[PDB]
Amino acid sequence: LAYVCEWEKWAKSTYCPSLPLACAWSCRNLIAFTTDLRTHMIHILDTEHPWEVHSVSSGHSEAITCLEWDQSGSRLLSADADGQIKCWSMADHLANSWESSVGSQVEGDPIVALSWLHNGVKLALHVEKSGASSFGEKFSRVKFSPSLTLFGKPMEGWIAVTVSGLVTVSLLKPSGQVLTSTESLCRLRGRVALADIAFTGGGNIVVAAADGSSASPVKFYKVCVSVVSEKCRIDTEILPSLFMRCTTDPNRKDRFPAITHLKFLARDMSEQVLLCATSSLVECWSLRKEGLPVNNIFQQQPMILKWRILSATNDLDRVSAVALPTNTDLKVASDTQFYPGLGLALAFQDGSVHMVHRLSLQTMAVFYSKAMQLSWTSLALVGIDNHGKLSMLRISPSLGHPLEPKLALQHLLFLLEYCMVTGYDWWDILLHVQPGMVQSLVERLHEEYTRQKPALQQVLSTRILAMKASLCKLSRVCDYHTKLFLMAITSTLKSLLRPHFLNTPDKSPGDRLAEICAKITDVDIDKVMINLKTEEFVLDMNTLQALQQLLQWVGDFVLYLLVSLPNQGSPLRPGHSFLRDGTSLGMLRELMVVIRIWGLLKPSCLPVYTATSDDSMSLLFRLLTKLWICCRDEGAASPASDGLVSRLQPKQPLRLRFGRAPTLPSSTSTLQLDGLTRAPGLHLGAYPTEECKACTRCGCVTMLKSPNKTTAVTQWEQRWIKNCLCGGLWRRVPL
Amino acid sequence: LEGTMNLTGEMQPLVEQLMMVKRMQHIPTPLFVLEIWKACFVGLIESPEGTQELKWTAFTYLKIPQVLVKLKKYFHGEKDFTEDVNCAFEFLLKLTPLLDKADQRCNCDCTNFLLQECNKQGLLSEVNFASLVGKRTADRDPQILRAEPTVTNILKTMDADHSKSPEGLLGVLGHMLSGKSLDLLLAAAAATGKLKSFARKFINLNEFTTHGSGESTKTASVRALLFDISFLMLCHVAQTYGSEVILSESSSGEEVPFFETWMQTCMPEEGKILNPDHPCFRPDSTKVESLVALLNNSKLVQMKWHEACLSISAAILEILNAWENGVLAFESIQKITDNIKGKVCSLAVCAVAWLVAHVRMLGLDEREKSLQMIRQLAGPLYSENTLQFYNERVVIMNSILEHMCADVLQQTATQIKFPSTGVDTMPYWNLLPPKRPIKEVLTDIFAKVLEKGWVDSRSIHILDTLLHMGGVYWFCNNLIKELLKETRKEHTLRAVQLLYSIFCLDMQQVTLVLLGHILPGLLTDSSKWHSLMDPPGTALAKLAVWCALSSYSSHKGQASSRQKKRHREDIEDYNMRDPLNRVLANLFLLISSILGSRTAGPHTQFVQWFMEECVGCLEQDSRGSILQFMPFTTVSELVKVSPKVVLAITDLSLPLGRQVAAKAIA
Amino acid sequence: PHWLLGNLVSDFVDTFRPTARINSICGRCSLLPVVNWKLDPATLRFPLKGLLPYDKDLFEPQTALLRYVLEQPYSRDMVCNMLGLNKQHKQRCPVLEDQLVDLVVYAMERSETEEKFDDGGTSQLLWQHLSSQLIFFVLFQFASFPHMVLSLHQKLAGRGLIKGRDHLMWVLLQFISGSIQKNALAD
Amino acid sequence: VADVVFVIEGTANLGPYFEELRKHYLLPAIEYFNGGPPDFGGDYGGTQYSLVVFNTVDCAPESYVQCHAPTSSAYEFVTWLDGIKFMSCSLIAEGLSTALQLFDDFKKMREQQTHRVCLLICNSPPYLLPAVESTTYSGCTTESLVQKIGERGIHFSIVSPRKLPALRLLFEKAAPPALLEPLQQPADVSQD
Repeated sequence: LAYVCEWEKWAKSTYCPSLPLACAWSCRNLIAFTTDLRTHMIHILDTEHPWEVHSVSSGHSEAITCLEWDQSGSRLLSADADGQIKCWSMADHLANSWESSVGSQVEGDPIVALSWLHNGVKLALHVEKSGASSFGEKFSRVKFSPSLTLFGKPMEGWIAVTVSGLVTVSLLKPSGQVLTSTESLCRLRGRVALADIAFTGGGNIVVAAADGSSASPVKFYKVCVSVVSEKCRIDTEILPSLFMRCTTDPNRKDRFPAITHLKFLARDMSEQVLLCATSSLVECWSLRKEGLPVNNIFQQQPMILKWRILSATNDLDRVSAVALPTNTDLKVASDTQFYPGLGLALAFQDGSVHMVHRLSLQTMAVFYSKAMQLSWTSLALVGIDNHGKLSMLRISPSLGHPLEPKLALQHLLFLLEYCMVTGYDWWDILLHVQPGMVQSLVERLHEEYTRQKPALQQVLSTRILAMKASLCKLSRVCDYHTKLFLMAITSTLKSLLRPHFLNTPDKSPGDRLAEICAKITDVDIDKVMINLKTEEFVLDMNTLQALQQLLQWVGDFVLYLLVSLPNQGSPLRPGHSFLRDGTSLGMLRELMVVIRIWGLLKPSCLPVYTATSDDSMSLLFRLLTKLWICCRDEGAASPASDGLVSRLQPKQPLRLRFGRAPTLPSSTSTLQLDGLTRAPGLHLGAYPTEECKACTRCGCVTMLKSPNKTTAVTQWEQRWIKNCLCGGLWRRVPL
Repeated sequence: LEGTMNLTGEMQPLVEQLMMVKRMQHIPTPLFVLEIWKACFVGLIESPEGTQELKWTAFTYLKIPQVLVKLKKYFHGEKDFTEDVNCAFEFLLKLTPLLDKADQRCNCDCTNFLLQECNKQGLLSEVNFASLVGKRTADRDPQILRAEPTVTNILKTMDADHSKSPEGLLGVLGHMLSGKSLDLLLAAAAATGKLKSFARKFINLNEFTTHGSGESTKTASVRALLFDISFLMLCHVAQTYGSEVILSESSSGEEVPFFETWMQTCMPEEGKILNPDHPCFRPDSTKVESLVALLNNSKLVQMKWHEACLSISAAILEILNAWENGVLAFESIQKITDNIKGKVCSLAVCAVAWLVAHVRMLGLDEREKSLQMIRQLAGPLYSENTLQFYNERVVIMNSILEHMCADVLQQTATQIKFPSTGVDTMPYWNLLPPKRPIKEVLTDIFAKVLEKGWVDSRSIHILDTLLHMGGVYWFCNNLIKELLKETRKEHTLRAVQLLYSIFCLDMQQVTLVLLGHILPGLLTDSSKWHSLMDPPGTALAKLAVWCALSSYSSHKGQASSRQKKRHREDIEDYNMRDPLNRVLANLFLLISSILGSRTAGPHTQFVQWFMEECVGCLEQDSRGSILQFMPFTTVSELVKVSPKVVLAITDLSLPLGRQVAAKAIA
Repeated sequence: PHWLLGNLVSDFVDTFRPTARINSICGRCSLLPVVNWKLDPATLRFPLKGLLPYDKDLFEPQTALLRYVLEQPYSRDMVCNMLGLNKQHKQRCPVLEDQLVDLVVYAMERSETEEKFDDGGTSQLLWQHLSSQLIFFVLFQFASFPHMVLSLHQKLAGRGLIKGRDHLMWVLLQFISGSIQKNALAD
Repeated sequence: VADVVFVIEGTANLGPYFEELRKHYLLPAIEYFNGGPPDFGGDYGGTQYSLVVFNTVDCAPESYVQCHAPTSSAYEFVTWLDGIKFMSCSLIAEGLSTALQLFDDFKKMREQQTHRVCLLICNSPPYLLPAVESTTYSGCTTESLVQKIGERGIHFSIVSPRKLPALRLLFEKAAPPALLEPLQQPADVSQD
């Protein structure tokens, strides 16, 4: 439907029969792509406008299964258990850079990649209704036991089950890449064609699928990983066995299961699917507790487990990956909200795929037109489903058959608050309705955000700014989009320049005096500095670290903001930017005070931008304060200021960077991309005339160099190496 | 392989395979006969330990009807088995210590061999060849009821007069002479002419023993003992072979025998999770009440035997009342003596059914094992005067029959209660290490068979177990990986010579998979080219063409445990439309494309060796449809790259042959 | 061999294999009874004929013979005369270190079987001397200490040395209590 | 008996200033609780010590805790001390909750009293409004501080950089004698 890519110059190699394909990702960067193009490489792309793909060469053969653990970059690398997990973390996620953490198994066939790490989240959304949400009742947190937590922290591995035999996999590696692996074969023998139903409430792992449905005994290997001082003591507790219902039905006999997933709800959910020759029955088997009904013997121990049917279907079925990589439980009364709660997509090779809601398996919409795993909660498929070497396909991420605007806004803000709390990246941009649902949505969202923070605003501003910018970006509102990024950059600059203070003793937090300076005079900052403080504002004699290169940004931004005031008649609401809030203006004035102190201490101040200011900083500060006085606390704004800003010295430059991000406007119909050949529809140096460095780009706008060729400004580097303003997916781009 | 894995199927499948391997190899009749005799004599010596030798001897004396049919059909008018058989015997009688060890194993096989030699005189003229046997016996200068080869030879005629008396009050001595002595029925079955014939009438006896109603207590005991012995022998023959008797009972037509215990009770397959509800029919109507009354009475007067299938309902209502209700605690142990004792043999059915039930349920308390051990226990030494005439023999048969099943189960739990109490246990089992990777064929098995070049009859079971425990794809892939590390001509030759044999019993499926997967992957990749430049490449091509020509034959080749696990579906992801038919066309197309010039060093040499190996007599490849088939266009292309062109010269005698004729003229 | 030369060189070496066969003795099980030439390999390979002999029984390292020699007492001069000569300046830690490590591992494994019912039998009476003679031969063992670390690397798997660790500590004492003042503490 | 537990928090706030404090405070880390940094093993002798490391909340979608130091054998400690990576509310409360849990497990396991100490080294002067929201414990900064001061008599030393923010004046709230105030510029002391 949308974002349908294609391969440029690779084929299936007709004489070669076939190959298995499987890719799955919970977090962003949703590409694994084990494909049979003409032991093949692994493909990775971060679906936030990634189209150009980086396929790093695999190390093993046939690459059967993959399922990423969590947010942090980590691959799976199965099919004969060689060349396993690697974090990438080198310059960008453009270079995978396989590492040394691989397990070993002689001609094994591992078909699992697991070891859930931290506690699950519980989404009490049916009873939330966003009214008394306060981010507490809307997104709760259930208590979950972590697997073999020493002392504190749950060190995790990739406990898996080979298909060669049925033994185990091992080798959790905490803090030293120490292997410590083992093997114990689940009562000495067994063939398996299984998936793995990972974790129960406590610390345990269950899994079973062995031969075929015609005679299908499945022995639930209940292992425990409370290890040893370095000797994994995994056990082989055997739970009851279950069969496929297709047997006891005397109508047919062919079931022959191939896929048989059972999701992470390892207390009620077993979804073994029969892969019979034209049709393929699918059944979901419960894990219900029961007691044996001892009776009928004569007139005159509840602990026992059983598996009972829940529902079934009679049709074809080929490919299905997962239900929803979270949801709610019983007693949900939300009927109008058909949002992706308890649903599971599954593919057919004969025609189109089907969507199905779990726990009844009855039916959902069909959405006409290999590996189909949901991108997130929002219903976003992936289209490897084979008619050739076809690329991704997607569908409507909002599952609404009847149209309701207010409920749609509610679901969208729910998903946004979810991606905010959990920290995941958001791809609900494909879900939001036409711009009629754009501005009011983010307005109500940020209102509820600032309302019931109560102090979470201080820790969530850096994310809410980027979220708002990304929401208003989708139309027209691009001005409001650039304003948010320009506010975020200056806010993080202000919050990073203060703790840089290696100051002298003070009464209470000498860094706070720069903020308390609000009650000061308007003009002649030279008086304001003597008023507040002048001694404890010199931290390093090597001020030549950020004053000439980094502090030029604010020195030009103040001027660009002053020049943009008398040009409101421009064909744009703010022109370039408006910034009539006042708080940002106050932070700007504080930055001006501290930079004036810096320039007084050392001669490497911000430039006059040409020359000949008779004290350019003095005039700039006078104008800032004249604009700031009638902005502070609920007052009208601009007189003489409009005439003063009209006067331009022999100093004023223009043409500022203003880092913006291209969008992906696949509006409502279709798209046709390619593996390459992109389809047309930051100031710390970082930009010579022609690119001649690393140029490690980012997700939206950054495009910063990797080494930066500096001495003591590594604070920004360490701040930016990790995740970023919803652009933590740093990317390497050649010259 | 044909001896260990199977015993039936003697129309001419082994004959066809022997002929096929005879064409594409050194084919002297003396060497061929020495080879078959050496494979016949290397068995029965190192392979069997207990009751397996009684089957090895039946195989050695079934081998000679096979070679007789071969002489009658294969050879005709060219050394008609008068001279070559003698030359091979002299070629065999030279190796004396082998025959010495063979006689030493049976401890009486010298005279037994003397009789087996004159027994082979059905195909060898008694003019002077018997004098060669006399000279060989003279070479045995050194030199006890009877030797078991002689016993089998004598009892081979007992199959023709098995019962031959369909009348009431049958001779109980007919069963006494069989249940007490050795199991000559197994030898008669391995003779390929009794198994289907015996099992049919033997099960018809049980199906006919409905007896209506009987008013005589002695006659009731007679019927009970007869049905018990018959069912025990039938279930023992099943646990011995299985598919043979089951297919003989259900070859054609529709009947109603007691398929309950021969289809869903016990087998080398679980059939247990789906068992209890629909298959294990437990009707409480008019069946649970009588069963409970008989269990509580603690009475075969009223003759009515249909509760054997309904015993599972009684076992259901008993185990829960004994270990979950609480009202019955040890009364179950008392009622167990009412049935596990004489005048009954239905304990095997319930024991198997509830081993199946335990392998499906959790059984963490293991309360079912405490009852199973008491049931299988030989404690009751016929306290009740239950006239059966086989209080010890039938009990030993029942114990060793129950021990044949419930083997994998007792491994998933505490140690076995040792119910059999026999001379020797089952010789054939997994014998797989508890915690060891499956890639042990290259480590121990194959690296040994490459030197130990007689297939190691004990290791062939390990090969079959590994095959159906892993997967044919990785199986063949790892085998080829092990083969492509030889760097010696004779090594590779022996390797492929034994690989073609080890691929048997899975000819079609393994051949298709191996060829159409590896050979493209071997000829399409870049690292795969690096591995085929070796002389092993020629041996691999020879092995490929051998498997292709063998699988082209529409033989049955139904293996014992593979006829069921091969029930899958695949369109193969591309004369008529067939998997092997399509796989061969794909391979020919890849061959023609491998003549795709401008870059190749190995995989031109590989295809050149492959075509040269395909140049051979008795060839049925090069499908050759009159319309558009590429094989002859590919032949012309290869000729561009003299008798090789004459190979596919005149196949259909069509104008297609004119093309290759013209290209050969050039 | 090279791709240009196919079955030619292979068949040539095949037809010449019987010539090298005519120079073989037997499977070479064990020929070293005495403790006062035959079976003196230089480094894992004794033979001299430059032809193409049979399978690696002539190419593989003679490990069974070396083990059977080292297990017997007073075999130090025999192992010396087999390959060693003035090991003070000629033996730069050859594979005999790995052979000795394998011997010690096998000794620990044999002692793991209750050590002849808790040192009641004579298996420990042979263990003590088989290790004492090795320590006697141990003049350059901790030289290239990785030889010593290989013992721990191999004993890490299996972990069956819970009972035999005492004897390993015993032999470590028997070496160090005499080699403490000579070797530095770091090694 | 030298039962210490480090708490590193200035990994993301001030990267380069870590070496400036290490070159001066490495002696109390090892040279006080031992003879010096060597090449030795570790056991239940009680000399073992731990080190928990944390980062800011922006660079943390899923990864918060990395408390990885069961024993450290008195030498592997400084070995991985320079090996950790270097990347405003820095979540100091949830970072100290895990140290409190580690000390509780020590007291539960060290039965047969080793004058415990801990260094809540934080480069920035951060503050975590949410209590934990990531562990079994749920207590604000004040509650966690009074719990670590009252329950454990550990010397709650705060080795901050040469700065002197308002964090010290509030984090010196240890009511029992624990020496929470000192920011030692002069020669190293035993534990204060």
